[PDB]
Amino acid sequence: IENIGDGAEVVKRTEDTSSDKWGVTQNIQFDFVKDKKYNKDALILKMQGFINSKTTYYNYKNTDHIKAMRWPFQYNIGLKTNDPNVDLINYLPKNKIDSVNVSQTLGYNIGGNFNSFNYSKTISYNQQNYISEVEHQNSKSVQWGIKANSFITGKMSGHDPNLFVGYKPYSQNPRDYFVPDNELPPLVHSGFNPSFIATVSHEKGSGDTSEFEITYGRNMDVTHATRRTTYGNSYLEGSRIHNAFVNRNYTVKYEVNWKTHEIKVKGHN
Amino acid sequence: NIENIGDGAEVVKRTEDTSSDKWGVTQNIQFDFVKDKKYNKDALILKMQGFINSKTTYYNYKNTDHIKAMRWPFQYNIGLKTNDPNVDLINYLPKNKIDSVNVSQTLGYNIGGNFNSGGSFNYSKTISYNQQNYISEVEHQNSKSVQWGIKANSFGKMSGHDPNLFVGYKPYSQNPRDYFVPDNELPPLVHSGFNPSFIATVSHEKGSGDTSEFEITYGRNMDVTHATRRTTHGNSYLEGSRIHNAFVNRNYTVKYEVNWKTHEIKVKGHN
Amino acid sequence: NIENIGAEVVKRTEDTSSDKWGVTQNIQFDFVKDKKYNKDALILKMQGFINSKTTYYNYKNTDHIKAMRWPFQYNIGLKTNDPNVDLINYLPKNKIDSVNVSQTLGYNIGGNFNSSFNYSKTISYNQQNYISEVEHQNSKSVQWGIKANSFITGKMSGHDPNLFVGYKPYSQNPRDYFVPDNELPPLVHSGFNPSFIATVSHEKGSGDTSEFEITYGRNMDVTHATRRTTNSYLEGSRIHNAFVNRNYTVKYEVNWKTHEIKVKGHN
Amino acid sequence: NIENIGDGAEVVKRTEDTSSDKWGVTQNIQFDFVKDKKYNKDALILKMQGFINSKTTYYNYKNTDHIKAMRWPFQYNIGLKTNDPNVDLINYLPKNKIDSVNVSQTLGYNIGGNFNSSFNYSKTISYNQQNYISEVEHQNSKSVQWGIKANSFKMSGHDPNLFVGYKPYSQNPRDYFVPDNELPPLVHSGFNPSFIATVSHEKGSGDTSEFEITYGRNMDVTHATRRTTHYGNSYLEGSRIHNAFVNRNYTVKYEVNWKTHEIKVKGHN
Repeated sequence: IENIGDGAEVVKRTEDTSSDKWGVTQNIQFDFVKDKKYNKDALILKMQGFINSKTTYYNYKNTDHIKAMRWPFQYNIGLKTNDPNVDLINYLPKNKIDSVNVSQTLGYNIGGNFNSFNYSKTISYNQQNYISEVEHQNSKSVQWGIKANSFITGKMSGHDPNLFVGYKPYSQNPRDYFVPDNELPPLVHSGFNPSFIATVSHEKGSGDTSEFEITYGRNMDVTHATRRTTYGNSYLEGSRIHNAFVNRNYTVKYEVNWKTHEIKVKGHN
Repeated sequence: NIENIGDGAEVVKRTEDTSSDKWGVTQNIQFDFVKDKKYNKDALILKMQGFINSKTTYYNYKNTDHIKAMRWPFQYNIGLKTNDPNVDLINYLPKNKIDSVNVSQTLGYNIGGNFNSGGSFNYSKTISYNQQNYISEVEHQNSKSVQWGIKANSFGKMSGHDPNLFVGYKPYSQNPRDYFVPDNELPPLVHSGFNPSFIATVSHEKGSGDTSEFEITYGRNMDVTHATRRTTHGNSYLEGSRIHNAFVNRNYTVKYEVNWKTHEIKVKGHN
Repeated sequence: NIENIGAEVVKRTEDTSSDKWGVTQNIQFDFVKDKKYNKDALILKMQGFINSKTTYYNYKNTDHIKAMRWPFQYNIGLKTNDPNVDLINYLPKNKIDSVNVSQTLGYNIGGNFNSSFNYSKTISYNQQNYISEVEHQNSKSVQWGIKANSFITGKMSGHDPNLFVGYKPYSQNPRDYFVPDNELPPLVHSGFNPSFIATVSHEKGSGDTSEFEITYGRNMDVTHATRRTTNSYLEGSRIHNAFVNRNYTVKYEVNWKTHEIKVKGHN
Repeated sequence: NIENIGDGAEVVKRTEDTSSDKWGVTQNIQFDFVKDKKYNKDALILKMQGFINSKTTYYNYKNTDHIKAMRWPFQYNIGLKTNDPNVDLINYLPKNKIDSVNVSQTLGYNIGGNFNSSFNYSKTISYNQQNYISEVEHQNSKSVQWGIKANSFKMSGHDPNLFVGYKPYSQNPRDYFVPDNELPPLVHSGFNPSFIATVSHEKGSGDTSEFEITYGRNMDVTHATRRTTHYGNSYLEGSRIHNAFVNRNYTVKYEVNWKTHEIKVKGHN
């Protein structure tokens, strides 16, 4: 509990949920804004945690010269509620952004005014080579996509068939058919450390509970590197299956109590 | 009537005019549906006009001849609401607190579901109303509604809360009207009524249902000013006292059902 | 002209035009008077009009090459030299290509600007086919560029050599060598009606006066349409940035004490 | 020393340590120049550390034996400013009102002139302020001044009886006030500042800028007066002289060279 002014106060709550099935950890912060001078209950949701890239390398069937790399072309971050009295009033990042680092602040001033300060929260996350953009949003939900944008190798786009293709056509090790980790962005060799914010208002006295579903996941692409022999000189050529495995998402359902400020994990997949 | 607004987009127009003697309110509503093959949702621009009688009255206080009353509209209410979860409020005018004698704004629409307020627009809609001595501001709003309040603001200078506001000059008259200032000294919103001109724009997710109910409310909050005769140690004068928010939400509410496919408008009911 | 918002906003205004540059600067100076704010605040709403000055003419003494000089970009800038003044906000802040640009600046007692308020100021302008973006800004200035962006003819960028090229290769009228007005966006056939905001703070008591220079202008491109005989037709070439910074600058002096505005000069 | 933080970006480090026996304060400043071709401005991150003695003293009131005094630091002052018009203050930490016992935050930098409050370069602050509260008292494009004042001890830092002792007949003024073991470090010892401010400078506009850094205190005086309900039964009552000694500060002027990176101490008071 933090006093941020006369009559104003922020009740803070948190929840940590992880899944070995999806390779994801959801660290959610629930900051309730109790302000006598605000005609609505307000909750600031800061969504952090980790989404494993689950990048995998493997031989293609029983061949010797075709090997594969399954990697995250896009990371999914989503928040929604079905509570009729709940409205999504702001979210960060709001616009398309490609900065290696995404740092933004949300400010709050007594009287019920947010500025996307008596209280303030911030988000900070890296997306090297990737780009963030809200794919969908309305009064009940917001969905972000953080996808493969541009790579420096010349320069390559996230759709280039030869993206990530390696330099050892004769190696029998699948990992060698693709570029080494030191040449890959963190979102590919390790994963994504999301930092997002969503503020929702709730009509005072319309009901003590609201359920929010927060989804973290990824869409995987498959890059096949095939050995081509010239002069005898050999090299690897890439081909791709785009959106090979989409929406591999971890979803958690949280029920918040506006009166008591209790947080309850209703379920997850 | 249907209007071509360019680029395979059009606007279907509908209007409903409902009046209530009980409330002394006339709701003249315009329904403009925006059909844009380039906008992934249905859209409707609602323009709310009509009239709300001030219903200002004067009367004597019980069993006395030196205390008289003026019951008048301290605030006019204009509200729009819907319970359709498939509908989201896009915009509304006026959006911010505004005290100018005349409120004139424009709603513009550009292909692609682009609405803006404050020949470049594919379609436009305007609002215009007077509120001399009053001030407009949104009382409450969310994804499903918007409520405006047009209240007594400033009238030497006097605020809408000054207890001596409107106190007259005839302390010996038996006519309650003589205890308050003459009509020529009252702004139109007090001696006659209010001529609202508001707009709200909403979107509707397609294929989610062909119907939505919208509840539009027009009304007033009345204050009572009591003028009491006072006499010095021989001349007499009147002194005011107030019962603020004496009669709140004296409103006329009409429930309109809209059909997003046929663009039919039906009055489901009213109070 | 004073609005009560224990705080108030003192409103002032100036209108200055130039037949030399074909510009009218309509500036609103809203002084924020709030005891709970440790600084003087001035909200500048910059409106007016910048004539497009689009012109059509023959190229030298030929009869088959005609030209169109038009505004590739409109310039809007604000700057102050007063070291006690800081530009604290401005709208629009980010790059935007919306046909219409409308935003609001909210103010709440205590020196809280949201780029429900005690006072608000809004901006609204149309820029069909053009795009707005801040080219430079610091604590003392801010400069906007509203340039030719994308056009639906197919589609052409603001840099396409054939943009605006007409349909009448044999007409002797230079206007006919280019598309008619109905096919032209307002920023080309008429001009620009700016609506920009900038809020500046001034250190209390450090000096009763501050000078602000506001610049409205345009950068002009020239498109030459040359008749080519195949049925004949017109082909376009371009001199980009043919006439840059044709700007009208007006210097305004403000008095934080009396709220008196003075036009100290202009070009 | 010099450090590489990325392609075409490095950080030049310089330090200065100046003390004043008179003011009882030491300024340990860190000057990190950020050189990045991907950034069109000269940047400097200043980390201000050192020590400010509380200079807490105890004494008797003139010609009396029942009124004694405690002169202590109600607030510590930390400030930085410059007169160079080519310099703009871009960030400072801590930025918002904060009362946590410890204050730890980080300033992250990313190539291209990107500051965050994961990074090509990083700088952090950490200081304790038990019983006190930090807040920026004034700031603009040329300066920032922090105030670290007495907040809560249960009574406020404005309570006239704050620190009043228990020995109403002792002849030692120290005995008229609570013992050190009952006082927070910022009162009986001093303050260990840890603040950061980042400024920019338009390249080629000048090679030098003068920066004045200020460390000091605002002292309050608490007078404890013996009160006697009846012969032999007494206690001490406090009264305050708030803002008794304001701006008891040690100000040093540092001239930095944006090209050569040399730091010069032009002077101090």
